[PDB]
Order: sequence, then structure tokens, then C-alpha cells
Amino acid sequence: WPQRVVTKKGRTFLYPNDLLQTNPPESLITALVEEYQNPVSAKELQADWPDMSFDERRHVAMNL
Amino acid sequence: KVQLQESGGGLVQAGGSLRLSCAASGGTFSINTLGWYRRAPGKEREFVARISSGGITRYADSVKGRFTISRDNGKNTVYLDMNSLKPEDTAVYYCMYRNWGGGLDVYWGQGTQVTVSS
Repeated sequence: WPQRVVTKKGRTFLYPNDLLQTNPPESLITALVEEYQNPVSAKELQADWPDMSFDERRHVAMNL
Repeated sequence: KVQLQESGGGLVQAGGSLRLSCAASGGTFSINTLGWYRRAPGKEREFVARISSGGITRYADSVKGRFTISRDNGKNTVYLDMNSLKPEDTAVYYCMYRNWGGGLDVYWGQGTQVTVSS
């Protein structure tokens, strides 16, 4: 506490602190821009994040 | 593997109050954003209302204060309580299921007709 997390898909963020922010973990932004090659989804993730619940925030970070 | 069955809706007269409901199945719900889009007779899909997994409502300016969107976790249903309807609100109302996980898929319902006359 706080423990660095490595998700299956090889993303990194500091749990839980990186999920308690208005912005999503920077690892998820990069993944969506470069790997998924879809920058509009990354900017669309930024818009949903503040209104998301913690459970959804965790779920998204784990599987993205 | 994700079902969206909408119910309610019909024909009401101006000033009335209709209620739309949409039920989801086949995946998660509590950790999902649901909402409603409507397409007027000659127009294109238009945002009406959103509600996030955290329970945060977003409304379009035209329908704000009149329409109210709510969700029922544990029943896998989202409700849109329309009040003081107007002829311009006549449109096919579609359900929305906004799930991320894999990388943002968006699912729609088949639609429910809503017509306001007089």
C-alpha cells in the first residue's frame, strides 16, 4: 500500500492511488493511442473516467 | 451475448409523462454506463441522457429538467422518466450499453416509438 501493479496485458499503475484520480492511469492512455491505434477512444476514456465507479475503474485498468 | 430489450413508450398528448425502461443481460451491468439516444423522424441519432456506473447523469440541453434517467442495479434496468413531453420529443428512442474492457464496444437496443401530438 501503494503497490505497483502489472496487469496481464503489461500495463503499470500504482494501486489504488492511480485509480483515485480524475484522469485514468497514464498507461491506459498510451495503450489506446499506440497499441490500439485509436486516439479518439483514449480521449473518450478521459471523459468517462471521472464519472466511473471504482469497481469499473479497476475492471477497465485490469483488462485494457 | 448482450441483450437490450426496451419496453414502455407509445402515444401521449403534450404535457404528458411517459416512462421508458431498458433491460440488459449477458454481461456485467453495475460496472457499465447506460443511456438513451433518440432519432427524430427526419433527423439522426441524438443524445438524450446518460448515467454512469457511478450514478452520474448527463442530459441534453433541450430535455434537461424535464427528463430524468435512473438505473436499477440488481434488476439490470435503466429507466428514463419523461415529463412535460412536447411534439419535438417524438422520436424512436434507443437504449445504450457502453462497456469498455476490451476497448470500448457500444451496444444499442432495437428501439421504442414515442409520439407526442396536439
